[PDB]
Amino acid sequence: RERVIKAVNELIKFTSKPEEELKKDLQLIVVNNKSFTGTSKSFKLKLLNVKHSFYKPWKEASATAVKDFKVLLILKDSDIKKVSEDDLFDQLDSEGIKVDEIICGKDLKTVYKAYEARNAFISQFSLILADDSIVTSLPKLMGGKAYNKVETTPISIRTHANKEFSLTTLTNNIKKVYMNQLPVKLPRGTTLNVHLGNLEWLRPEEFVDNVELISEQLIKAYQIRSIFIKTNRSPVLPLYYNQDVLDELEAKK
Amino acid sequence: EKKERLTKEAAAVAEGKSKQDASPKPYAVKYGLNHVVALIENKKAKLVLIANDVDPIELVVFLPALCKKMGVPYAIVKGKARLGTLVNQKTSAVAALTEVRAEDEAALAKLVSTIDANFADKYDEVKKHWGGGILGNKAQAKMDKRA
Amino acid sequence: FVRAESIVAKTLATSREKERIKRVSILEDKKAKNETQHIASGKDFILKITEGLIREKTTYDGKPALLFIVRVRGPLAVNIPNKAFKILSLLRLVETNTGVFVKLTKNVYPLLKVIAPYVVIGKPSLSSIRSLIQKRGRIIYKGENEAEPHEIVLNDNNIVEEQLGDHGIICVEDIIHEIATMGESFSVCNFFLQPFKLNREVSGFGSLNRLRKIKQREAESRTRQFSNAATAPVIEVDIDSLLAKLN
Amino acid sequence: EYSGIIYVSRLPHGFHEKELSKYFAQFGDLKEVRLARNKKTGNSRHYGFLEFVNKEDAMIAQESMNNYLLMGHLLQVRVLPKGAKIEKLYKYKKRVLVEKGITKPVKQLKDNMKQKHEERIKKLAKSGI
RNA sequence: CCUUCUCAAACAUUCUGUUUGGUAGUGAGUGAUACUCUUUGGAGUUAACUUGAAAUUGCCUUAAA
Repeated sequence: RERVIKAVNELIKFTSKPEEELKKDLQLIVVNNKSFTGTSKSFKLKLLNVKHSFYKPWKEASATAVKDFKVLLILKDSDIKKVSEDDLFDQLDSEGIKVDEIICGKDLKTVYKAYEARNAFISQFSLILADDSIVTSLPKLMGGKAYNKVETTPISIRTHANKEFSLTTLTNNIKKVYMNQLPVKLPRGTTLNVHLGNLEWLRPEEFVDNVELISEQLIKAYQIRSIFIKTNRSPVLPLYYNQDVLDELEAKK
Repeated sequence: EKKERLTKEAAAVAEGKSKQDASPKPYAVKYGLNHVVALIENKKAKLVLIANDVDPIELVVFLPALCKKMGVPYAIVKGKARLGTLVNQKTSAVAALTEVRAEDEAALAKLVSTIDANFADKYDEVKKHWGGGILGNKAQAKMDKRA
Repeated sequence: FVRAESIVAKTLATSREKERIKRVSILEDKKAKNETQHIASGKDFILKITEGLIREKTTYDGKPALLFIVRVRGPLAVNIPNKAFKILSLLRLVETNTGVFVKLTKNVYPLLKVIAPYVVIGKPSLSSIRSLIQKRGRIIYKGENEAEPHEIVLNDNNIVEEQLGDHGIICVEDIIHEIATMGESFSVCNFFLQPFKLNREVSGFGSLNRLRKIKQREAESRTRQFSNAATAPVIEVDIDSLLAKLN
Repeated sequence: EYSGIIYVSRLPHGFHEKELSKYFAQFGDLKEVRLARNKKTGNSRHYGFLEFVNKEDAMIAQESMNNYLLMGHLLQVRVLPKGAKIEKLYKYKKRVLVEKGITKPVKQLKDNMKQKHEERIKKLAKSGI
């Protein structure tokens, strides 16, 4: 953690040297391991835990920008007859956010075809959530151009309960996924970079005890051996080296 | 369908609400001759279809020129009963697409581009060339045996 | 002439069906090998539909049953693939508007699930079986002539007393019993029965018959749905009622 | 003058060399058909070439199907001048991956990483931080 | 001129809570620095930006006639 604070302070130094502007200061973390899942690709995103969500500052941080932070929900093609928008307006501002556009799965196959219009719709959006029963079908209705990004991907939420729709469940999970979780994918190869955010947003005095838990959780999952830090330009900082993982490369075969 | 939407608005005008604003916007073709000539020179028509067989031809003989003038995508179609089918008359003599739904914007754009490439360009000769100087059968065989 | 749109659409639909069969076959084989950790769903389902239509969904847990299959056509572009053509040509189910019996058991579930979008399945009553038996159903024979590439209608019960007397089967009511009870192996009986041939529902192209055709296609499109989901249950409509119009 | 070779573009999806040949052989007898494809996970690059025999089948095909509009991409097809001799676009296949390794005993790579730690440290030293 | 994989089980009660598993694409081009293996064979991943699905040659038959 002394290494954590010193590396973050020196990256602050690195950005304090006297589009591109918002781009050049995004903090990202790199992690690698032995080898990932062979000949297979994954599309599910795992939402790590956090104590200080970075989604919640992003509202007031992007309100004053041009990227125009917005939200999408994809419900099943049966609950747009049940869940109105004023219900969410009421139940959500009492917490601090709002879901804006409810797009039925049919509007992906009727009005948002013709990829020009599809992308013209998709770029407008920042936080995307998907019915758990349609997320399995969304790669055909939205295309890999959306998957090529970390935030445009559809994020599965447990809309269904035992039993039927019960928008109370949608509510009681959307909070857990806006102010309690943090999404990231799992690709092939070894390297994975996580978007922690910009040095305009939430502070290092919480980034420390945030990276602590992100480490403590991921370090046990995939037998990882290398964790570094950078911000969009900087040389890689060695913050982790475990040789007690490279031992099974000559034990697998 | 007219009487059914009238019954629905009849219900809603007093019970819940309607100022003829409970039912959504309607989208349909425009098929009157006076109406479509007045819809050009506005200008709102997006594609004009003109039947090619009107017996008093001088009714439509002037529409292509005004269309090219005001810059409207005209196209001349084979048959006026064919037009009347999509209007629920017997003959209609013109039809116009003025406003389309959301899902059909790409369809209408590609279609007007097709009409551009196939009608506007394939026919630069049409302005000249009086047509119809065709001989009969016996007269033709006569001239072709002579020369 | 060919009119390229047809050959393009046939290719597209055929690729869809190809990869759907690929999906369901690989999933079934991966369930069969029981390395079941990287899977999709645990058990299998069956979906019953009654008359804008009420539905159910329940596990199988076989417990075999006596199913009736009737061949249908479509959908509309699919150059039938090899693995489905094989199953149909084994069940003697070429030439649609025809009907076959089958002993539904636990191991046939990986076959009807492949062939789902080409047949219609049902568990009918005793009336349907008996009336089908005594109205249709044919037998191939041989005696005194007739080198027997040729069938007949089933007038006689002595023909049965001959060709099945080893199993004590006489008087085709006994065969009706064997079917409706899944009795003495059911298999010699089914391969005797010479799978049936039912008449179409609408024969037409007048003026009133195009209306019956339109209504039939619209009701079919409403009720019979094809999933392409690689996990879909098999659908059960009322064949007790279907055979009224198809018999 | 022109060749016997014809070139097509803006093809739709699912309209590959098989159906291209089957359809365009309705204008004569064709010599060869080639379509463009990708190197990894071969998918259609939406253009290709054909050539039958005669210098007139090409013009017949062009005059017939130059602005033809099938599934919603209107086609485009040109005749080529003398020669130009189609050369390329071999038909590929999806690139399945195979793990190349591991062969080297972990010890020399362990030394590699024990060096690379300070190598990174000097790289950031000169950067410098 | 077809039309898109739109829930599975378990452990639990707080009137819904938690763990698991399920997702291979429109092509083309622009483009910043970082890693993992392997001999030189360059493979797997990595901040994000453009386009009217845009384009020229990368070694079963009564769904008939």
